[PDB]
Amino acid sequence: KCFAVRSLGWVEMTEEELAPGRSSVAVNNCIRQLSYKDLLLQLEDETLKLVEPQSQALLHAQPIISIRVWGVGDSGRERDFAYVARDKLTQMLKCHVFRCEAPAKNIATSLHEICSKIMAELE
Repeated sequence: KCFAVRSLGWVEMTEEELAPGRSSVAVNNCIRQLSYKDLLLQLEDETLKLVEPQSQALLHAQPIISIRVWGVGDSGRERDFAYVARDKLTQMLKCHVFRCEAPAKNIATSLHEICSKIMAELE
């Protein structure tokens, strides 16, 4: 539900890159590119929040359902998490990359829970 992470930046993606089974590779190239701000990445309300630790200030808010894909990096890259979303203002597909304190698969797992509980709950 709430993870300590470090923002590494982002890389622009083409919509072609998101095509199925080209995306997994692609996200991986992105983590590779960006991985060799200290924030909290929260999961709450079908929304992925980036929050500033001392202030509790909402820095960014990404609706889970418009996340295009996510990923966890390899070996000794168990801690790299990425996700892809189209920017609200400027309209470009961005892939953001984060290095987390705990292993990055916990993030991926929770996004699956939140996702499932929505497909299911949509009857």
